[PDB]
Amino acid sequence: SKPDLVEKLLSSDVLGKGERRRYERQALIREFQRHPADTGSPQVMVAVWTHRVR
Amino acid sequence: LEGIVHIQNTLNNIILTLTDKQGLIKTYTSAGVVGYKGSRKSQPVAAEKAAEELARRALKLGYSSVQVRLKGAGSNKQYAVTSLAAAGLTITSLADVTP
Amino acid sequence: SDLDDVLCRHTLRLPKPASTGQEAALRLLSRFNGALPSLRGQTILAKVLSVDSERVTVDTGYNGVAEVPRADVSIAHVHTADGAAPVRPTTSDVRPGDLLRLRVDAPYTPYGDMQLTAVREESEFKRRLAWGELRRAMEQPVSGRVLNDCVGGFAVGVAGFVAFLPSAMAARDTTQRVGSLQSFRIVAMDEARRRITLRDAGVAAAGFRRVG
Amino acid sequence: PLYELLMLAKPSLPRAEMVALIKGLGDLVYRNGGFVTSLKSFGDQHLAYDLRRPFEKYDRAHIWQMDFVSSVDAIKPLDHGLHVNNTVLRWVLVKRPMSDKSA
Amino acid sequence: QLQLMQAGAAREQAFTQAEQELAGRLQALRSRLLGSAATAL
Amino acid sequence: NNSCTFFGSIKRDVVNGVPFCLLRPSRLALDMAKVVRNLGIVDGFEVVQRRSRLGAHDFVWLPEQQPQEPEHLYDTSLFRQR
Amino acid sequence: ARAARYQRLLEASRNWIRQEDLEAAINRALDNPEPFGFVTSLK
Amino acid sequence: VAEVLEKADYKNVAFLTRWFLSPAGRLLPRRQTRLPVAVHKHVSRQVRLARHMGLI
RNA sequence: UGAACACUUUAAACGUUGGGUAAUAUUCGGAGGAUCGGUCAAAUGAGAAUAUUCCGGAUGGAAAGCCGAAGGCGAAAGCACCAACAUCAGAGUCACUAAAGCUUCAACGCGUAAGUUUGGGUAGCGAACCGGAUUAGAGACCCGGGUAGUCCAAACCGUCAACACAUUAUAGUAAUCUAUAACGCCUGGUGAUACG
Repeated sequence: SKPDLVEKLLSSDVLGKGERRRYERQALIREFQRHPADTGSPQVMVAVWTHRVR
Repeated sequence: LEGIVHIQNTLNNIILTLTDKQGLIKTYTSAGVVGYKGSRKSQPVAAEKAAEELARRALKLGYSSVQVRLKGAGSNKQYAVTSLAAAGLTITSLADVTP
Repeated sequence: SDLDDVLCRHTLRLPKPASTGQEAALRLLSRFNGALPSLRGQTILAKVLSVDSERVTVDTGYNGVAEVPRADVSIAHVHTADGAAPVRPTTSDVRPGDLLRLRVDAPYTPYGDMQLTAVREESEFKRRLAWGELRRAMEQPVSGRVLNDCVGGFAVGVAGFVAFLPSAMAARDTTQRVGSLQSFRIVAMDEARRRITLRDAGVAAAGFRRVG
Repeated sequence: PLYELLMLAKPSLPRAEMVALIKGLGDLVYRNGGFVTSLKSFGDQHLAYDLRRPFEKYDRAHIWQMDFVSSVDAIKPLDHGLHVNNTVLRWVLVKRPMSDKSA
Repeated sequence: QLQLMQAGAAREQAFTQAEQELAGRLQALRSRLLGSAATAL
Repeated sequence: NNSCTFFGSIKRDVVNGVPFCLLRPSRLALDMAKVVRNLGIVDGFEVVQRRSRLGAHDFVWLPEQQPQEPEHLYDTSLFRQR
Repeated sequence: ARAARYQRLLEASRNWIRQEDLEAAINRALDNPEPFGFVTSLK
Repeated sequence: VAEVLEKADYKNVAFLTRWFLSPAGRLLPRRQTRLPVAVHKHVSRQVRLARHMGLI
């Protein structure tokens, strides 16, 4: 029961949607990259900006 | 008898108040009450005359003692409290009540 | 110990906003000595040059010549290098040529000099004494005069400082002998609030835990 | 995000319904997938200043704290929960970090 | 303490070793200061 | 732009009495600094780096171990903010 | 470090109380009032 | 004096009545604390919350 | 250089929702029987129906009184009840990116406060309208009540010692020390108002 409480703590359900959208923002950075952890190529830039404007 | 006093001094006018322990107020005494107006009201003698009057009134009231609660930052107010101590009508209490 | 100190100086010489070349002998000869790394309040060995009736001429080596009133100067500050106060027939015959123990209050005045006064502030002697003895509780009693009583203890004027002994570390007979001098023991002080805690030396130091 | 609530309570009622009031707030935060960390009161403290300009309730008021982890959606029901009941006067809800460094 | 730092150890262990290896002059100095204290008072 | 920046900084510190002239380097600034050191307009130059914001380990300019005179931009744009 | 947060949240999830015994936790917390005259510490 | 834990976020009466609250229902300003000014401003915020709170 | 990520650190940054307040004038009953208001000084009035006050109650919204300062955040105007939502921003560390950078002709937005259209009602603030005063007339300064507006929500206006009077940016050690990149503006004074 207490581990179920820990996994309901560590979920993204509980967070403020600033932090929820930031976690799915590094999900998007894992999607759009050409690469393992590229965070500054211009595709990463426009992916962040397009999602952000949505 | 037992009385409560509120003293307010403004540059134009100075006030010492004679009131009941309940705080219901029998009277308030002012430089204006002694009839001084404007600068004379500003003057120390006007507060002193009201203070002499308040002591005479407190005796007529039969309240030998009235607590005095001070109010205001004014100089004239200070003369008035002294005049009463010199006067000897005895305060039930002497204190500053300014809010 | 020499080479490691030199390489420590050179390693901290890196990460500066200039290239800073031809300035490391500066720090080497600084590190042997030439200035002590914290100055305000630190006592020195100073050299007396001449003594007048009032103002004594004492070396600084740091802004020239120091000036101290002689009525503060005793033979106690005459730091002999052997461990004894010097055998002199009088008590203020500070002959020029001795090493003197004086404190720099500031390194520079408005008026061209430093202060550099061991004031013989006996209260500051008790300040350094009792602060060091607060440290030295982990590693002899102090006299005080009891003056008046109030709630929780007795008022003790200890060596120019007025304290207040609590009820738990107080002796019983200090109630019935108010006014006389007797020795006490320091416990602690609170410098942010100016409260000084003492005990009677006959009252045993049962462990007050260091609430911090 | 864990939320402390140093909220007020009516001073001297028999405790048969203030405990039920906290049961209601516990039911409200019980929903929405979160729960209280600790419910620590302070017994009772007389207040510093009077409140309730209508009906003049007075000081000597009671104190309760909730400390609950909640997603942000539950706050509006909690706003109703603290707003509809006239047995409570003030409520302060503060965010606290994930180090669980609560009051 | 610093030459124990560049020797490789961390700061607090160096502070402890400096407490062991120079305390003798500290009790000599505190004896000297208590002597000056009895001299002044 | 780099020529005017070089000669502007020369004009700067001559009329301001600063005897050190410090530029954002390029191919031009390096080469023509070697020119004016060769003709003796100045007495010398070195690449320097604002060493306070060097990292835990960036590359750092060792003057002794490096040969004395750089001659290209890429050796002088390897590091950070020279 | 995420494992360490996992560890100290799993081992400190008893005082983090459970949904089923709300009522008994209320009755086991109302029994003793809590100090307020000086400052409360952490928890 | 500047022990952060129990003073940084904590609104209870003891620390503030010791070193932060003026006697006449008012507060102790910046000059009478000798503390880091941003941290002082945030605990002054905490105290000034606590002058809105039912305590003080 | 410019920008996005992970940490460290920032508060009067921004809009919305709920709650509070020293304090405010009006009012419901009671104490108390002639002063209050106010100014260098004088003058309509509150008041013989009860004034300043004082008790305790209601009202309803302004503004956030101390903190708090040659302090901060801002692009600027500006921004000073909390709590929460909320969207940023800015700085430092550590990593990505390899000119996407600079300026703004044109266009376009922000824009303190007044002013107008719409809806009401309103603690205090303070143009008219009447009343009195230094003086010969007094229309002002000052005493005296006080309406639109200041308050709210939506729109229009966009101009100003809106100043670092210090264009913006880069490069040097917070510039008015000054090389450059794009700019904007001036060309003796009085004469910028009238047309379009």
